[PDB]
Amino acid sequence: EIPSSFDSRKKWPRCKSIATIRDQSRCGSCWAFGAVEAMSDRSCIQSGGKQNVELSAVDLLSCCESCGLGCEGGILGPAWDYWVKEGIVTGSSKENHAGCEPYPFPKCEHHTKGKYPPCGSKIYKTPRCKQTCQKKYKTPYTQDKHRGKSSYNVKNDEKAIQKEIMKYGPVEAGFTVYEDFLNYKSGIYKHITGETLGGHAIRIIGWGVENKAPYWLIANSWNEDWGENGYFRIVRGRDECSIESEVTAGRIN
Ligand SMILES: *[C@@H](C(=O)N[C@H](C(=O)N1CCC[C@H]1C(=O)O)[C@@H](C)CC)[C@H](O)C(=O)NCCC
Repeated sequence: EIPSSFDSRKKWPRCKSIATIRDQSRCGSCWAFGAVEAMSDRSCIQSGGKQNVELSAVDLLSCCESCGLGCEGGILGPAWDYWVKEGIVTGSSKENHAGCEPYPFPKCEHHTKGKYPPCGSKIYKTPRCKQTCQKKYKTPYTQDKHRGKSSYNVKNDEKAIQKEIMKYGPVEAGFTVYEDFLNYKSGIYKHITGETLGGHAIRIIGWGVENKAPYWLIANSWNEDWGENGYFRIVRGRDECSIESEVTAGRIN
């Protein structure tokens, strides 16, 4: 039976990644962020907390040849296939500089007010695939790789998505991003105004209902100043902006 609400941060609080919001910076790497966040969560959840890792967004973004155009956007299935086949090393944000390959780009404000420099309009070029851990990290790159066993698309059915998240952990999901999404501050989003800006990829961590209105609870990769402390909610059950139609995940065992 599916509960009225679910929050992965509450089910698996030993796994620090689940409540961590990241910042993709001035790069169209949402595809890689939703992937390594949900892979970090699932590596911990599915290993009973043995793997406590923050997986490197830059390793996936820079080294997966089949995942698309890097800082110009990517593709979800091949990202999870790369995790299964090649694996991904560890790496934190630029500012924290922990792990094998921390992210090279700084935090910035994405279409919203706050204390970080504005992201502005320029996009960085995709970083090179360097295959080298930072000097202080004393595991060689190939030996820091964490690999999945399987990956898959989740059925485009609300209950199937809920069951998947509650049993196996947060999922990555794509949706169509329209101009009014870049004005989101709080609440339950639905597309009302603006034209399409293409696809966006995020991490669904749970669901809930407020004033009879059902929603998905989602982490964006635009830092903690955007939205509801980095999260947003979106209508659930009506394939709003195709949110139930592009769900991808995988398992380590
Ligand atoms: C998703 C992605 O990264 N989208 C972009 C984005 O979020 N950016 C680009 C610059 C910084 C950040 C921003 O706008 O603040 C942008 C196109 C959203 C409007 C990426 O394009 C992707 O991989 N999409 C396909 C997912 C299946």
